[PDB]
Amino acid sequence: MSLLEGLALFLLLLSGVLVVTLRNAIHAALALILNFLVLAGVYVALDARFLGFIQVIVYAGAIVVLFLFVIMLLFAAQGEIGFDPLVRSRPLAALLALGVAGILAAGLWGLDLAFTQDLKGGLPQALGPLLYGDWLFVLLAVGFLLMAATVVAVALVEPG
Amino acid sequence: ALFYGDRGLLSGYFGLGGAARSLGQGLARLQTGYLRVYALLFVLGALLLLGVMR
Amino acid sequence: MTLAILAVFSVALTLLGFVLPPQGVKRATLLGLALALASLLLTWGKPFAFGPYAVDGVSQVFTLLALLGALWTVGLVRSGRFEFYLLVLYAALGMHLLASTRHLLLMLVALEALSLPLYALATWRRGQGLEAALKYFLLGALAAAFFLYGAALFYGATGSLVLGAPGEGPLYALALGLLLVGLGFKAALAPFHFWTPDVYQGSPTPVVLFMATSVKAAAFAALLRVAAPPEALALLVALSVVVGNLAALAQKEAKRLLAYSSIAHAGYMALALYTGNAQALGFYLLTYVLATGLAFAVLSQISPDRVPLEALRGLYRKDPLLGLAFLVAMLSLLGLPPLAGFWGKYLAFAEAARAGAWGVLVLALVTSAVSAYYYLGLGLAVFARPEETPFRPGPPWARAAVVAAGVLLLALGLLPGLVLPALAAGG
Amino acid sequence: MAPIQEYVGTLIYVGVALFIGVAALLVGALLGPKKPGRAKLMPYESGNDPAGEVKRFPVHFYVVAMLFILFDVEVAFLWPYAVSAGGLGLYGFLGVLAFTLLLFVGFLYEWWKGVMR
Amino acid sequence: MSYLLTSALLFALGVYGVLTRRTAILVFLSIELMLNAANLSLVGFARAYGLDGQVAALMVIAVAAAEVAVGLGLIVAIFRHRESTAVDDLSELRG
Repeated sequence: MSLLEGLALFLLLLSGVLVVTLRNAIHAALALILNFLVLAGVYVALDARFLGFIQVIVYAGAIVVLFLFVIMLLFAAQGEIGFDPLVRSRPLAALLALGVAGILAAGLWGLDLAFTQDLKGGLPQALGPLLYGDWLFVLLAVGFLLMAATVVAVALVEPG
Repeated sequence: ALFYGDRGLLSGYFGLGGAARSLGQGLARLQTGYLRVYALLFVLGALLLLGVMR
Repeated sequence: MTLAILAVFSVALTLLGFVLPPQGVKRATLLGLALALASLLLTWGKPFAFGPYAVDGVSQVFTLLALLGALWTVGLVRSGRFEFYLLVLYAALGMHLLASTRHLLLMLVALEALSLPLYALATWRRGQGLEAALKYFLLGALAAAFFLYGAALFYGATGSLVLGAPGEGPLYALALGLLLVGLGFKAALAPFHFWTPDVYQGSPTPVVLFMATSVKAAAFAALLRVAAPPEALALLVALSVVVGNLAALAQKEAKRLLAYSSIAHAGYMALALYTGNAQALGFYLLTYVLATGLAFAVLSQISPDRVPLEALRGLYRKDPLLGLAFLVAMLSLLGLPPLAGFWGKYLAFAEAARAGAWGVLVLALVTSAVSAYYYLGLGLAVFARPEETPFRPGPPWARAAVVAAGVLLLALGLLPGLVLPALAAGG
Repeated sequence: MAPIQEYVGTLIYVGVALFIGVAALLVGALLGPKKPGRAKLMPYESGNDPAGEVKRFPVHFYVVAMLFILFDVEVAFLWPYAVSAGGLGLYGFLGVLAFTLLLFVGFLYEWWKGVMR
Repeated sequence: MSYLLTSALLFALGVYGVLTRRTAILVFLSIELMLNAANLSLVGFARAYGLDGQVAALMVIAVAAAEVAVGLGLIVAIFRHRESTAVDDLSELRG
């Protein structure tokens, strides 16, 4: 494992650093696309194949285009526009970031359990019966959310 | 002298009233209208909560 | 069902709204809610599952409230697009759903369903009201990530995704802490309170009504299903009750004052959560909802925009009944007996003392005396020399509502033993 | 599960493709003489830019994009039903139809209101 | 097990993001990285307790997407007319 494992997790984290450090919206957003690929790979590796493919299709194929369209639409040549009293607050921000990992890290050495179940590879065959089985309600909730989103979104943008 | 004394006392309690007004706008000063400030306080606060919880 | 009416009307009305005139959609949507209310009453106390959706004692009580608030706010506004009702309708459904579940994913989906249309409703395009909107969305979206992260570690500590299953060592402790954060922010328990001062100022008055009733109800509803650690609660309350009440002295813009107030009341309510109750909060929020509902109707009748403190003064001249109403309200939120506000406080406090947490309960009470500065700061200001400012008196529509609220308020003051019997937590 | 054998193999394919791509690009890049100008450097014919660096573009592009994201989530979900669909019976069909009508209600609204502004 | 630690790290990074940025859209972008941190965590545990954590994850995606759409939409409509996206140049509502 840890030969290959290292590679993927290093890449993932490294990519993570890039998307929150770098200057300029486009390079930034684009890094997040490399991120979601890696993450997609990691899904596949963990016997969730279906979820993997949806990761690429939605989150990295639909969503980020929308991002890119917004940052093109309204331009973005600085990830650091203006100068304003916020400057010292860069180190307290970086401090707290460590903290929020620290407490969560602590927690995870606090229940350590077996990784040992099957999953069928996650293929959409075997997810189907559950999804429209007893999760059918949750689903219809989803469906309502999307519709609400569309209508809301319109009302914000177009006058009308 | 004791009468005057009582006036003085009355103003000393009013004084505490003055502290509370003061404090209050001190705490009001924690607002800034800067969004990134509001974000910092947030994460601090929630982290603090999880700390206390253990 | 209740769900049945909301969902059906909402979807059908969506497309329908093209044909009808905007007044007609206000008429439609009023009817819809009211029908939803009808269906609530006539099915009371029969707990009914049909899925993860699960109507119980809690659900019934709080969605009564949520629907209440929603009826009111839809009343007052005249729009220029049918949509500024449509989105509210949606939002009501979202809050209904929030209460009537116990499964974490429904809770997430519900959280977006209630929060999304709220962001858009913060816009009558008033320049402040965009600044407001943005803050709320970004802070909201931050909490989205937190509550979602919370759920993910919860699934780790326990096989269930539903709330209920033993609970463990550290991880379970951890997971439960991050969930209180999300929910906390929506009910404005400090120190997540930060948006509540800006958004309440920025948003147009009727909308703020809706937030100050419905979101508090809804938020608490779901909060109750969380078996919150007694330490967490104690922290929250202290911060809420101190920062809330002290800072509120400094303010002098009416809505923003009421915003700070609405932190404090969340702070007192969160005491009830200790042993957990649904009778205590049922009553409490009943008195709170009425009072705030009344109060903000009155503020609307003043003016649609930022109400300087002085603008209140002379309300009794302008109309006597309305002026008195607002008084009764203000005393009720201070909790001067025999008003219902007192009972609401008392029941909550009683659960704290059973739980044995003494210190908190003392602190709460001391600063609850502080609260009288600004509450009387409004309530008496009413009677003084009449101001020369914008006002209007509204129809008999509004008069009836406001004055109904104020009589209904003090009615429950004297006879709390009416409602309390049947705010049962089991049916 | 499903064999891992071909997924590694996928990555193989990608590795081939990228190589041949980049190889070609380095061939192209190195050969052909260099000599800068004064109007090769400063962009296209008439104006500095041949849109002359106008600010902001229609919201149309936002609308189209936004539509596409939500509805792509629609598609995502209808695949699990699509594969195994005979297993779920009539109750299946009723579930799917329900979901679909909600998203189609969305569709008709944003359609009657305008994709065009 | 590695993965579940990694997930917390990506969450941490996103936070560092959320606090630093001075362009509003990139704040929102940072939020999305945190959200995928979540889905990783959930999925990691899905391997432990078998198969509901998948269906879970998918629902999260849909919600996230919904909140993206509406949120960027909001960002657009606010600053189409404004010519700078400077977040801390919105400050009149203040205590």
